[PDB]
Amino acid sequence: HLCGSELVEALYLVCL
Amino acid sequence: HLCGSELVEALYLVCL
Amino acid sequence: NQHLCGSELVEALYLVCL
Amino acid sequence: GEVCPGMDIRNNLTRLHELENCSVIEGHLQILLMFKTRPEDFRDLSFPKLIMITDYLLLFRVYGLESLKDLFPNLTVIRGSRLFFNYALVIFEMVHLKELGLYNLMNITRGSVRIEKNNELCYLATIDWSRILDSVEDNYIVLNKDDNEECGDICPGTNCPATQFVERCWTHSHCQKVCPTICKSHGCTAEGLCCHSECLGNCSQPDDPTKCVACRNFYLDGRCVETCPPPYYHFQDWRCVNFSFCQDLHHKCKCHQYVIHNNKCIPECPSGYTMNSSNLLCTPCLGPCPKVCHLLEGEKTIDSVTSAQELRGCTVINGSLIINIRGGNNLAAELEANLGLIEEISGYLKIRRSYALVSLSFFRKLRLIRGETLEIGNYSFYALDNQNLRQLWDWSKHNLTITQGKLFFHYNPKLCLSEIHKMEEVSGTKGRQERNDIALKTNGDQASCENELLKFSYIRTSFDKILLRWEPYWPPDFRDLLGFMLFYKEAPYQNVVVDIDPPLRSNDPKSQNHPGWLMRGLKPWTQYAIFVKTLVTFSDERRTYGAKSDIIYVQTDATNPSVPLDPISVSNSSSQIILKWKPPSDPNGNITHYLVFWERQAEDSELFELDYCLKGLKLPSRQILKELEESSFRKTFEDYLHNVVFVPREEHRPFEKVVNKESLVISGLRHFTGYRIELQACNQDTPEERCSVAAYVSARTMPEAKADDIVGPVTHEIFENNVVHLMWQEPKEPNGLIVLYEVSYRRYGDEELHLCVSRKHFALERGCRLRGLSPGNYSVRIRATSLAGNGSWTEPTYFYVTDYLD
Amino acid sequence: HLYPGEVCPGMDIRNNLTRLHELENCSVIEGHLQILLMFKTRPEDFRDLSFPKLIMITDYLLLFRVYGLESLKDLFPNLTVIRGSRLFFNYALVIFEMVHLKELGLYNLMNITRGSVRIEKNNELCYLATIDWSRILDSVEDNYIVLNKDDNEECGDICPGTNCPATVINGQFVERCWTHSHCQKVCPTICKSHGCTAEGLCCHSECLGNCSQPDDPTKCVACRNFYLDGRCVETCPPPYYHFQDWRCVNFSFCQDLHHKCKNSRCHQYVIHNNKCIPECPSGYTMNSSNLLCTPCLGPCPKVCHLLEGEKTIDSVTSAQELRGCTVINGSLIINIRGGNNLAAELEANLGLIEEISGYLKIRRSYALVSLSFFRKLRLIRGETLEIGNYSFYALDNQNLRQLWDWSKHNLTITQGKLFFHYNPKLCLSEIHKMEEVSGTKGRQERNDIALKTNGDQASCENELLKFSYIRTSFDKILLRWEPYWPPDFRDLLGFMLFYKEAPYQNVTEFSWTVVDIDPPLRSNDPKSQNHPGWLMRGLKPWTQYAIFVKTLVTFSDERRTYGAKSDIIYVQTDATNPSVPLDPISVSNSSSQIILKWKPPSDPNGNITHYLVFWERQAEDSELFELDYCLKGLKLPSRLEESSFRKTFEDYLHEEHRPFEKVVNKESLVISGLRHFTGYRIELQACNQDTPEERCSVAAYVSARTMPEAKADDIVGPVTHEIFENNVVHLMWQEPKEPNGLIVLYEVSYRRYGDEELHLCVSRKHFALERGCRLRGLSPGNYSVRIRATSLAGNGSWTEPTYFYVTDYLD
Amino acid sequence: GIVEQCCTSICSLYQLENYCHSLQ
Amino acid sequence: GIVEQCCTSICSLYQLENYCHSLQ
Amino acid sequence: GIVEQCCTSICSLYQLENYCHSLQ
Repeated sequence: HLCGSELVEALYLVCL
Repeated sequence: HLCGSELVEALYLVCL
Repeated sequence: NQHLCGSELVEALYLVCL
Repeated sequence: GEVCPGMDIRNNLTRLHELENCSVIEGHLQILLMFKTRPEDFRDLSFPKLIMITDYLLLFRVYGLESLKDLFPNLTVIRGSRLFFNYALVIFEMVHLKELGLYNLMNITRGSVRIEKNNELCYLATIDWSRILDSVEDNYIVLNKDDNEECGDICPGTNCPATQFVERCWTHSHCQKVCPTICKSHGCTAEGLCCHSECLGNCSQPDDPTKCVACRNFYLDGRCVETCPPPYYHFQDWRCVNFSFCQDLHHKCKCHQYVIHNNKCIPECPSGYTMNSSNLLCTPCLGPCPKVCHLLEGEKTIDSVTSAQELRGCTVINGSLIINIRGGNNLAAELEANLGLIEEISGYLKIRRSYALVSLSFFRKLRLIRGETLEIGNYSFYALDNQNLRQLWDWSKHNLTITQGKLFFHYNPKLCLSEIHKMEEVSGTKGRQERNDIALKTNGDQASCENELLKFSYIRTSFDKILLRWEPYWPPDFRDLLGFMLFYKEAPYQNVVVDIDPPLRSNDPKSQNHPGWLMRGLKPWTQYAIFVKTLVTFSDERRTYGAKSDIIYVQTDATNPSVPLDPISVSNSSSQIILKWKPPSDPNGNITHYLVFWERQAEDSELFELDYCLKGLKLPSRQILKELEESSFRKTFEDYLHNVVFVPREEHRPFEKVVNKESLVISGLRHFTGYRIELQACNQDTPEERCSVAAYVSARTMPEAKADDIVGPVTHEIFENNVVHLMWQEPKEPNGLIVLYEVSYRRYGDEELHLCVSRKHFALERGCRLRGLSPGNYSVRIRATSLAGNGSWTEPTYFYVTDYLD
Repeated sequence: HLYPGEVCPGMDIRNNLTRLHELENCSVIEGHLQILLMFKTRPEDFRDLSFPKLIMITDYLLLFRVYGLESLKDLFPNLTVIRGSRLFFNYALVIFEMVHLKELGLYNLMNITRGSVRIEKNNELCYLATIDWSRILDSVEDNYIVLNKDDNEECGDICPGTNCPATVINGQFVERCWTHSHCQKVCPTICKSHGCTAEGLCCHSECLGNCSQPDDPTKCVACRNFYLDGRCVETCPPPYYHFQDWRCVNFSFCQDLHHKCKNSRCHQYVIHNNKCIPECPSGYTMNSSNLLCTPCLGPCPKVCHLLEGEKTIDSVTSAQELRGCTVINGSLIINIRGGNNLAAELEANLGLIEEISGYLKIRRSYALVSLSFFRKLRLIRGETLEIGNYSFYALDNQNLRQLWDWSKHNLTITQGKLFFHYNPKLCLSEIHKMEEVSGTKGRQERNDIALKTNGDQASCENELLKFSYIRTSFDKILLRWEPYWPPDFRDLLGFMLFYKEAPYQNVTEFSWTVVDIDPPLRSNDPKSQNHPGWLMRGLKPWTQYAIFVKTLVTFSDERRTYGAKSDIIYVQTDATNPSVPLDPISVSNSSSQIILKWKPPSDPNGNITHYLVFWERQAEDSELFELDYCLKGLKLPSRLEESSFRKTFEDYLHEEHRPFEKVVNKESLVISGLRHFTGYRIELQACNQDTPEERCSVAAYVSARTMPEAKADDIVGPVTHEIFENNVVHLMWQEPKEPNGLIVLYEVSYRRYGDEELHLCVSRKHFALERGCRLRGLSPGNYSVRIRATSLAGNGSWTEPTYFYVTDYLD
Repeated sequence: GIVEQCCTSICSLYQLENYCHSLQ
Repeated sequence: GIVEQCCTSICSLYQLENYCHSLQ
Repeated sequence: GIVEQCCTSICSLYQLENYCHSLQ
C-alpha cells in the first residue's frame, strides 16, 4: 500500500 | 454513568 | 435435598441436629 | 505483403531485420531501450512495406535517430482496436529526433496522441491532426522544443494545403496531402481524383475497391468491403475471417478463445453472454450466468488479499481450493464479496493452518461440492489447525451437499460436535467416514457448546431503557458461577458488553431470584440484538458448559423527536422565502410531517428617532483467566476448611403542516420585513401531541425596486423673505421603513451642493425649508435612502429665485 | 519479668462457651487454639469473660461461625505474637464467614512470623484500611482480605484524631489504629524487631514485640528466639536443649515424652543436635539406652507410607508432613490454585526426597513457575502407576517454564509414560530433555506427547538468526538477514517479522504488527546464497523502532520442530522539512506594534532550530486614488492517468531583500517600527536544521493593519482664503504629511451668524485641482467655517471657525 | 451515595432495587 | 471428606446425622 | 500494471529485485 513515485525512488534505493 | 434527573427517572422506572 | 455445598451445608447440619 | 503479429523490440535491430519482411502487423508495436544505437545504424535503414497497425505505437529512448521520413514513409492506419488508456500514440524521451516525418498518416479513427519529454522535437505546429483524427480534443502534446518556439518548420509550400492558418507540412520535402475535398475521409490520390468509398487515405488505382492503399472498414479477398458477408465474421474490426480460422484460433488457444457475437470473431464474450460448447456461440444469459473457470493443474493455493482477488468473478471452478490466510486488516466483507460467488467446486476444499478467521459465513451460497479431485485418503473437506472458528454456517439458511469423498477434522479446537453431526446429516456424509477421521478430543475441547437454552422471563421498554430479566440459572456446583456476559449490537435487520453480578440463591420456597440488567444510554427507535451467555468454571470432571439465551429483537420507543438540523434561508422574491432544513438525528419512527410557524416581527422602536445627519451615520447591512482462577481459589480454601472441621467419627400564527417535503416556500409576505420562524418536526400529531422542541432562525426578504424610488411631485414655495420651502409626496410603502432624504441642488452656472433631511426634519418642516440663497435659476434633485439602499433621483425642477434688485 | 502460667496444649472448643473455662491459668500455648461453631450465644455472654493472662500462641488461631461475638478487644487484650511452625492453608490468622463482628480491637499483635492473614466473608466488619499489615506481616502480597462491610458498603472508620500515628500506603496518609478508642502502637524505624517501649525507646535486640524496661534481656514480654527463666537468649547453654524453637528444656522434660509414647498411647520425642524433635531423620538411628539419633551404618532411609496411596499437596500444611522424608511410598498430586507464589517455601519444605514409588502428577496449577524446587529428586519408580500405565503427567500449567536444569539433577524413569497437555510456556526441547535423560524415547505412542498445544507463547527455537544488511532511509528501512535452512529444505514454511515502536530502550521479549514472509528460492548454491529480507513502509520521522525476526517451520510430526531467532536491533530514522505552525493571530495592539502568536507544527521532525518569520510592507491599491466618493455610495473597508502511464512503462522492465528574523525557540513575536494604518503581509515558517543547510517549511500568510493614529488625520497649521471680485472664496489649507494610509474625504461646515448648517464634500481630485477648495456665489456677512477630514479609518475632528467678510455691494 | 457512586462507575440493578424501598 | 462425597454428588439425610458428630 | 499488486498490498522483494535486474 505504498503507491507510486515513492515506489520509484524506493526501487532505485533498494539496489543502490 | 447516568447522573442528574436520569437517576431520578431510573428510580422511577426500576420497581414498577 | 440436592448437591448441597456452600454455607448452607453448615445450615443443613444445623437443621438436621438442632 | 504478409501478416505478422505484434511484437516488442529491445536492444538491437535484428528485430528490425525481421520487421523488414513483414508488412501487415496484427497487434501492437513497442520501442524501448535503444541505448546502443548510432546515426550509422539509421541512415542505411528504410521500411516502406509497413502500412497497418491495430492497437498502439510506443516509443522509448532512441539514440542517434534524426527522422522517420526515410525510415517509415508509408504508415496510414492507426485503428485503436485495443484502446490503451485512451492513448493510441505514445512517444516518450526522444533525444536527437528533430521531426516526426510520418507524411502518409491519414488515419486515427479511434484513439489519441500522447507526446511527452522529447527535448529535440520541432515540426509539430505545421501538422493539422484534425484532418487525421476524428477528435483532437484529448491529444496531450507537451514538453518539446516546439513548445518553446524557436523551431524553423519550413514547408515545401513557402505547394502545401494550408488549413492558425499556416501552411501545413510534415517534412521539408513533403506536404500535408490529406484530402479535404469531396473524396473526404476516404481521401484522394496524387492526380486529385477521388478514390472508392471503402478506400482510406490513398488509392493505388482511382475509384477501385480492389486497389485501395488502405481499406476504410474491412478487408476480404483482395478487396475492401464495408461489412463481412456470412460465413465470415468481423475479425478485430479490420478483416473477415470465418469458422475455420476462428476455430483454429479457438483450438490454438485451447488465451481468450475466440467467440461469435454480432457476426464478429471477438476474443471473449461480454457480461450478458455465456459460452456454450455445442454451438461455439455467446448464448444470451443476461443475469445469473454459469461462469465456469478452468484452473491451472487442478489447484490454486490462495493465501492473501491479492491472491484471493484472482477468483473475484468466477463461480464454478474446475479444480481444488487450498486456503491458508492467517491475518489481515478488517476482514470478511471483501472476502464475502469475493468468495460468496461460488456455486460448485469440482475438487476438494482444504482449509489448512489458518488462524485469524472466525466464521465460514463469507462462503454464501455453497450448495453442491463434487470432490472429484481428492486428497490421498479420499478427503473432500480438509480442516486442519484452524483455531478461532466458532461457526460454520447458519443452518436456518444454508444447505450443503457433498457428492464424493470423506471429511477430516483434526486440531480445530473451537467448534462443536453437534456442528460435526450437522455436517454429517445435512451434507450426506453419514456412512462415508471411517474410524478416526474426526479427531474427537482435539476439536471442541475449548469452546462453548452449551447444552441449555435460557428463557427470557420479564421484559420492559422505554425510549432509552430496556429492563431485561430472565430465569435463575445455576450450575449444579454453584460456586463456579461468575455471572453472565451479554453482548449488544445495533440490529437494522434480522440477518445474524456488560458484566453481570450473580444473584443470591439461599433457598427457595417461592423466591424471586430473577437476575437482570437495565441498559441506560440507548438510541431511540432502534431494534437491538441482545443475547445472554453464561460464564462458568472449567471443572475437573465432565464439563458443564453452561447456557446461552435466544437472540431477541427488541426495539426502543420513540417519544419526543429531536431538533431538525440547520435552518438556513436565502431570499428569492420579496413575498417568497424558501425555508430549508435537514432531518433530525433522532427521527423516532416514521415522521408524519414537519410543523412550521412563522411570525411577522415589528420594527425596532429606537430607530424611529436616530438622526444620522449627525455623523456616525452607519446603517446595518440589510486476562479473563486471572479472575477465573481467583474465584476458584476461594472455592478450594472452603473445601479445605470443610474437610478438616467436619469429619465422621395561544397566539395564532399563520402555519402549515409540511407533508413529504424538506422545503417550504413561505408565501404571502410583505416586502423587506423581518420575520420570526419556528421550525419543528412531528411523528405523532392526531393521537396527541408528540411534536418536537423549536428550531430558531430569523429572516428577511429581498427588497423591491420602486418601493425605494420616489414617486410624486416636486413643489417649491416662494416666501416674502427669500425662503424656499419644498414639499413633495413621500412613498408610503418603502422597503421596510424610510430613514433619510438628501437634496442635491445646483444653480444655472454654479455647482451642486448637499443637504441632509432627516425624518424629524421632514416632520418639523412638513417637507424641507431652505434659507439663504444666491439669486438665479436653481434646479433641485432629490435622492432617498432606506434600510435596503439608495433609491434613485427626481427630475430637475427649474425655478427662478428672487433677486430684489430690478 | 516472670511468666505466671503453665504450658497449656492445644484446644478445640465446640457448641458452647462452657469449655473455655479450662484456659484459665494459661500463659503459653504449645499448639493451636480453635474456636469453631458457636450458635446459641449472646453479646452479653462475652463481656464477662476475658483472658489477659495469655502471651504465647504458636501455630494458628482458627475462627469459624461464632454467633454474636462483637469485638475481640474484650476477650484478648495482651496476646503478643504468632509464630506459625505449622500453618493453615499458609495463613496464620483466619476469620472466615463470621457473625456480628464489627471491629477487631487487637492492639497487641506486633509480629506474626511465618505466614499470612486471610479474612473473608465477615460482612459486618469495618476498620480494614486503618490497619497497615506491613509493619506486622512480612509478605503482604499474599494476604487476601476482601468481601467485608468496608468494600460492599462505606461504613465509618472514625479515629482518635483529637493522635494516632499516620503512615503513607501508596500516596496519601491515613491514620493507623484499631478502634475509635485506640491508636495503633507503632515502633520507630531503629526499633525494627527489637521492640519499642511506652516512651518510644529501643529495647534489647532479643526482645520481641513489647518490653517493660529498655535494653534488657530480663525485661521483655515475649522472646525473639528462645526463652529461659525470664530471659531472651539466642541459644541454650549446656545441659539445656531446644524445644519447639522457643524454650530451653532439660533431659527430664524430653525423656518423659518418650515414656508417655512408648509405654502408653504419638510423637516419640528424641534428641538430635540438642533439639527435642519428634522424629529422628534419615541416616540417624534410635538406640536403646540413650535417646540420641546416632549416625547409621547403612543408607537408613525414611519410607513415608502415605494414607490411601496418595497425598494431595495443596499448601505448606500439606507439605509439612513430607519434611524429612526421603522415600515416598505412594504418589503426589500437586495441585496449587495460584495467585500466590510458593517456591520460596517449598524448597525449604520439600526437596529432600529422592524416590517416588507411584506416579507424579502436576495438574491444573497456575502460579507454579518451575520444578526446580525439587532439589534431589532422581528416581521415579512407578510401582503403582497412573491408570493406563503412565507415570508423569502435565495438564493446564499456565506459567510453567523450566522443568529442570541438567547439570547433575538426573531424572531416571523406570516405568510408565509421559504426558504434556496445553502448557503454553513450556516448549518441546525440555520435553526432549526428558527423552535424552530418561531413555524413554522408544516407549510412548501417539498422543502421549501433545505437539501443537504445548509451548505456543514463548520464543524457544534455540538457534541464532543474524541480520546481514541494514540500509536505512527516510521511511523505508531495508532489512536483510542470512537464510536459515532446515536440513530438509522444504521444511522452512517461512518467517514472520515483528516490529514495534520504541521511545526508550528496554522492550520486553516475544504492539508487534505481524507481516507474513515467504521462503526464498535457492539454486542450492553457497556462492550467491539468497539473503531474503523484508522492507517496511511509510512511517514517521524521528522515532526509534525495535525490530526482530523469528522463523516459522513446517512441522514434522516425528522429530524436533526447528527454528532460529534473532535479538532485537534498533533502527532510528531521520527527518525532513516540518509542517505548518498553525493558527496565526496578528494582534494590532498599538499603531506601530503587531503581535503574532502561533503554535508548534503537527510534524515536529527533529529538534527544531528556529521559526522563520518574513514580513513585507504592502503598497496599497491604485483603484482607491480614482474613486469618486462624492458620488454617494460611501461604504469603505473597515480593517490519475499521469500516474498510470509511467507505471505501465515501468512494468515493461521485465534575491530581494525583505526583513526577517530567525525566531529561535520562541512562539510569540512583536513587530516594532512600522508605518501606521498600512497593510502588511506576514509569512511564517518552521526550520528544524538551518546552519547545515536551511530545512524550512511551507508558508502561511497573514494580512494585517495597525491601529490608526489620532493626530495623523488632524489638520494643523493655518487655513486661509482669497476674496475675489464677485464674492468667490477660494480656500487654501495644508495636509498632514503622514496620514492613516490616506485620507479619502474632506467636508466643511460653513456657517453664517444665525443661519443653518450646509453641506459640501471635498474629494481627492477636488483638492488637487482647486489647491484646496472653492466656494462660489455667496450671501455676504459674518462667517464661521470649520473643516473635518475623514480617512479610511474614520473622522478627524473639526478646526476653529474662521471669521472674515466678503463685500456686500449694497452699503 | 449514588450520584458520587455511579457516574465515575457503573451501578447495577440490585442496589437501585433495594434503594427504591427508600422511595417506598 | 464431606465435599467429594457430598457436595460433588447427591446426599441423603442419614449421612447428615452421621456427620453431626463433628458439630456436636 | 503494478498498482493492483503494490498499492492493494505490498509486493515482495525478489519481484522488485528482479525489476532492479531488468532496470540495471
